[PDB]
Amino acid sequence: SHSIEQLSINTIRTLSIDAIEKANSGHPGMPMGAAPMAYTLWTQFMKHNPNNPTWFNRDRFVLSAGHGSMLLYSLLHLSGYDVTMDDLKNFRQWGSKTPGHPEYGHTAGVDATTGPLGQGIATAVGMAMAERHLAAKYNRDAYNIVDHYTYAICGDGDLMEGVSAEASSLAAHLQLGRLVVLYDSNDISLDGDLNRSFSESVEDRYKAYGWQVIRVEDGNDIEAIAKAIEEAKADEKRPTLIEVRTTIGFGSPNKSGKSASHGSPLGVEETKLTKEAYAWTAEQDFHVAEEVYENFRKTVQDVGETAQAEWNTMLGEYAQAYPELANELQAAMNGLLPEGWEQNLPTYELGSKAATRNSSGAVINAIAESVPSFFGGSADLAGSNKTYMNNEKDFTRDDYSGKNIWYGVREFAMGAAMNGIALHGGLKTYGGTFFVFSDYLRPAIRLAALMQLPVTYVFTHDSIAVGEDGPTHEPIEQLAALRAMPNVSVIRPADGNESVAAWRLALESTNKPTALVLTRQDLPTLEGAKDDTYEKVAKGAYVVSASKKETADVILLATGSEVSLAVEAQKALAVDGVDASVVSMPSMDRFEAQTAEYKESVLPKAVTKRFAIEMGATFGWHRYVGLEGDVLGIDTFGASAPGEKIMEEYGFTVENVVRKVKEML
Amino acid sequence: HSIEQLSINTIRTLSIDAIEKANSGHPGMPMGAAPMAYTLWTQFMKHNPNNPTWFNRDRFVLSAGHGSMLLYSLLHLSGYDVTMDDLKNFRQWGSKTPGHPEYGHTAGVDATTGPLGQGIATAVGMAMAERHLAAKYNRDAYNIVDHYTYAICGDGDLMEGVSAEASSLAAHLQLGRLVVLYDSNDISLDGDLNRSFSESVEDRYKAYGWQVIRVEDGNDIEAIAKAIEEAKADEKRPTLIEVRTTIGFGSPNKSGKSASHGSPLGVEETKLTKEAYAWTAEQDFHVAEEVYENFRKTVQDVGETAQAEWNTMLGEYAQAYPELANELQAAMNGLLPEGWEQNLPTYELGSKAATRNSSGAVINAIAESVPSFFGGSADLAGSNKTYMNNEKDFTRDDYSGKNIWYGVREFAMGAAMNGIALHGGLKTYGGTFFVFSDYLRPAIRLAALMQLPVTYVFTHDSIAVGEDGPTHEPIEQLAALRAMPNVSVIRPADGNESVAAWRLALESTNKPTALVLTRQDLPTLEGAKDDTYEKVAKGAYVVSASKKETADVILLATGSEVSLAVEAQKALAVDGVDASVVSMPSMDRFEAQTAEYKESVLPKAVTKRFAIEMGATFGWHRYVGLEGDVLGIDTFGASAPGEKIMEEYGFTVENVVRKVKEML
Ligand SMILES: Cc1ncc(C[n+]2csc(CCOP(=O)(O)OP(=O)(O)O)c2C)c(N)n1
Ligand SMILES: Cc1ncc(C[n+]2csc(CCOP(=O)(O)OP(=O)(O)O)c2C)c(N)n1
Ligand SMILES: [Mg+2]
Repeated sequence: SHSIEQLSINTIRTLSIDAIEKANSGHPGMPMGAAPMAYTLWTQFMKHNPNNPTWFNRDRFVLSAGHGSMLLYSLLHLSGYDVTMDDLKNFRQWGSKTPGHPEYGHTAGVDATTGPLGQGIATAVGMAMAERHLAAKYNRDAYNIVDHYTYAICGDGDLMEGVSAEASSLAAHLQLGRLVVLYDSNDISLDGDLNRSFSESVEDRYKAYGWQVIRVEDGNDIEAIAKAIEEAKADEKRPTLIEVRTTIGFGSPNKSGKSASHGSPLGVEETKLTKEAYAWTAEQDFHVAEEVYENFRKTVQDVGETAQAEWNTMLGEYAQAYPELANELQAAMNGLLPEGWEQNLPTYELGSKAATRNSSGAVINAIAESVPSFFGGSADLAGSNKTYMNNEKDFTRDDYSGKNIWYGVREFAMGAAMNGIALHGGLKTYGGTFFVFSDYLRPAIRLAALMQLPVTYVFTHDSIAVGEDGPTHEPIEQLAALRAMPNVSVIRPADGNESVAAWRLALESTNKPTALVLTRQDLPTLEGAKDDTYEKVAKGAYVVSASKKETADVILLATGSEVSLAVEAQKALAVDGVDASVVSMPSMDRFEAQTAEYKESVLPKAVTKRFAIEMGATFGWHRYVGLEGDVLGIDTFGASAPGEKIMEEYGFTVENVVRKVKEML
Repeated sequence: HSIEQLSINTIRTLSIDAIEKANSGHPGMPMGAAPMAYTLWTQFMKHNPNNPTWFNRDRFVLSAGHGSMLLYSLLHLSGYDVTMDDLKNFRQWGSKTPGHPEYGHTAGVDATTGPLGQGIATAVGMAMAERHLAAKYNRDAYNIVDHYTYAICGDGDLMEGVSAEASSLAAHLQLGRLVVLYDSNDISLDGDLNRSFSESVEDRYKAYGWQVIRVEDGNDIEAIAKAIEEAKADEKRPTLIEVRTTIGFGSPNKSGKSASHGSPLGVEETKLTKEAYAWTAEQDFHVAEEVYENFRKTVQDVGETAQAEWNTMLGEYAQAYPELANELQAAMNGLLPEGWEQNLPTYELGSKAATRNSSGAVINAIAESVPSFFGGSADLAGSNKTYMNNEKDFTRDDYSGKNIWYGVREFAMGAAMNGIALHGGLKTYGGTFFVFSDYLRPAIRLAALMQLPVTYVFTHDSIAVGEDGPTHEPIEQLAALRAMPNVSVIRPADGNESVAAWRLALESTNKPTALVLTRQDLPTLEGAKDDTYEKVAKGAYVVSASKKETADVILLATGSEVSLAVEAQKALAVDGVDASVVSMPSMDRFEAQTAEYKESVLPKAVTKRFAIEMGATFGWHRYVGLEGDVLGIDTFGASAPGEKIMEEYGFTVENVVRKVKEML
């Protein structure tokens, strides 16, 4: 065809190919197969403004098949987003705006970081949830202030991953009809023909969840794809999967339809044969005709600027009609917590006892009253995790204004949805499960950390104290596994007051996820934690119980439920003439950020007798106790028995702490 | 009423009484599932309570692990080594009846469960092993390996992504000997299933390619028996039998409510329930002799007979195929063939190899010399170098193939590997990029807990991966596994270390081994060349000695950073600093050595210690102490040629030297 549409589509293909050739690295097959569908979505259906890529009401887009990144970068560049030709010529290079997989925060117009398969779809589900929640909270009368779609492109690999199955079940249950996923269905995986590992009916599975499924038989037919997208948008009650049958590496005589086109450059000669197949006559690489830029200018820039202008005008009128509502929305879009929200938070008195899951619950209910942007839930453990907002309604297909989310037994989808909710903007979000099952959502926590998303995890039942449910349900290594990960704050509060401070720090976060590690069992309120708690916990470690002498005989370090044990041990040590300091370390990461002077004041370099106590793996503790110190931890799995019995047998008693401290002196 | 109904109500009352006594546990599912489970156990399953490890028994996985009293009741009543006193010690310290089923702890328990989703996926792995072994060993009418794999699961299992992955895989492989009974009761832990779950499970399973059979009344054992018969008759598709039950059936006030899921019924409710069953036994934990006799006839005698017939056939088979039979006997016992290691490669000085490639060379050497080897990759065979080039693919058309194509299903691969190892007869491995070890982490955890000697081939271990960028570059993955109890983590420094590491992985009997391997070529190290197996077996060793008996500094490194450390040693010597270099391929193996050995490697008198590893610094202070330092990476990576990232992140001789001098 000689149409401008076909030329634009082939420009996307050749730009992707040429950038991959020049990098000598990347994935050309999918941009070649998927260019027509993506072009159709991008220029004929999506509402977006290249000049304002963070427009709050733009249609969102997730490239779940992140390896196809050049498809996205081509579209951004061609459309007038701030991705330049020189940027494309630096694909996969040090410090470029065009990294091998899409990275939120590094490239204008990229809505989510993808690459790990499956998560893109689950993240988009979260964005769609956020859109409906915000629309229900803020829209009034004729002011459809929040009103947009959520689009994704995925491939076969995405649909094999369990996290996409979870997310797709959840999305159908919530009737998220503004979620539309285009599935690049090309019968090919990295290792070879898809039929060597996969033969299910994706269409029937999705209908079984409750999705609308539309098939496009010829992926090069943009009229068919446009009809499908129009059909998807007219269905209001079901999320839609459009299965678009394409040829991977379309155009390549020798690589099309083969896994060879998936994951490395076509090569010099194959590239020429491919351009020949496209009737692409340009002799120079990275060629774009001005009329292609003009095509995108009319269909994307002009349309998106008009849409944004009309939205801005409406927002002005909305703000006149509903000043307080509009003001709350502006604050939420900007991630601002209401002045004084924290004055609402609880305080635990001396001589009181409370599990930190319960103080966490009390805090969640205090936040729900004072922070209108709060939105979250649990993976089918609301009662156990204590995450429920008792004065709020449930988020359901029938009431999107409800704040309580029922994720079901879907930890990984929850973790990814939370990222989508945070990416959308407007909401402060959290999700709960047992700490032991944090492992189920680990890859999504890793994406939150990389994307710098201030989500909050409520991880309860943090130790062998869990008791009867046994070793499959008792965390051991989970703390270390999170503490080692870049850009994740891990806070394990020692009592009710430390937990209030920990939640405060989680809610105030702007650039990193925060994992709150909480007990099933009641903890006593600590005298040393009671005053100035927020400032103490903010330091990460502090002296919870001072020694009598300026220079201690020994320093006891402990976290969470072990701080009370360490304090009891300090008392018993003092009877025997050993003068111990006790340090509560609710957060190693926050402590490490403190000044050398502060750290020296808590852990003086002159005191080398140091004993750490924590019901979790010993891994990582020698950073603080050193070669001459010691650690009472747990480096085996747990047991099935009443929790107090296990704790006793595993050595978490005053008598045992005292003995081990003396052996070390 | 019938002896069947009596036996069933006995299962129900024993479960309730044991949970009452423990004041802990989940009674609802035992109550609802007792009839279906009784039917399976006594009418279809072939098993010998007297010999619970019989190699050709039908395997059983209670995927809904919280219903554990259901299993303990059946085991006890059937004559397995689970006593009445054991039942009376449900959930107590040291008992044989822990809150969730624990393989290796309790006679007759085939798999540890509790983490939802994984039971089903583990069962898929057991089914794969059964067909692979059948294809390899059966000849003519000697069906030596010929049994079923059954599981019971609930709604929670079927919401988890891992069960979805595993079911897609099981249908693709046409595992018709896998039969899953789905206790479908409309309730999850937090209340009505319809608060979070409304999909058609039956239609989803049909879409995968499973046979699906509905039983409308979970109390109708004749209908349940018909469904299982129909399941067994269908040889090409795995079967899901959706059994519609009432959770906590029999309880006037808790039946059909989440209230019966996870707490004891309570004293008063237990009476009302027992009244509902027309159960008139005045004493707790009561079993009529006629119930024991029912199980003796339908389970013990049947299973004894089946095992004896199997023994007879095995003997006859061995006369016709002595080599095969000897091989099977050794494999069932986890024995590796005498001299199998003579076959392994050796890397000469002056040669270069990526450790993924040396791993692939070893994989192909093992395939030749160890007949029990069986494994694959999660759609990364080409990149992980896991493929056995002289072997066929494991498919629906040829179960004898050794190369498994797991597809993009890391978690199900991990759980399937556990099932393969549980079955017995096979040494198994699975590969993916190390960065995606995170996707199968909960299955690694169950391998460690169950003590299964599976092997993970984790390639592309660091920022050296390069252009694919930070989502594909491991940072914290080493620490995250090193911290886990009972997991061996080995990061070989060159081709020879990798050969030794594979040998240690294959020889394992009681813990999983993670092999951490490079995309990029590494040089062969002089100090690793001789006695490599014994050196790597120690976990850490001096790869390049200092000149003096007491070094000025110790450089510690692992994997790809050992060559850098040796280079740095050379540079330091020129400036009058005498360094010792220690290669630490495995922290866990070093930790297991004597204090005497450790002192020989990291003498306490040398406190100037500097560790180098392209990963998180977390954990290194165990070795470098408060006075030492570490050059690691505590941020995410970047998209660029791998050598550029390595330079920018400070992994150069010049920077190592600079920093070492700084702490002197
Ligand atoms: C969780 C995860 N596992 C494995 C991979 C490696 N990987 C990237 S693409 C792919 C298979 C190709 O998927 P598909 O989208 O079907 O390929 P296409 O036809 O789109 O090129 C694999 C195994 C990954 N990126 N993420
Ligand atoms: C991975 C994981 N997440 C969460 C849990 C906690 N949990 C156990 S059962 C359950 C609800 C599942 O209900 P189902 O298995 O259908 O119970 P039934 O009605 O069969 O008793 C939850 C959230 C778990 N065991 N594993
Ligand atoms: Mg594909």
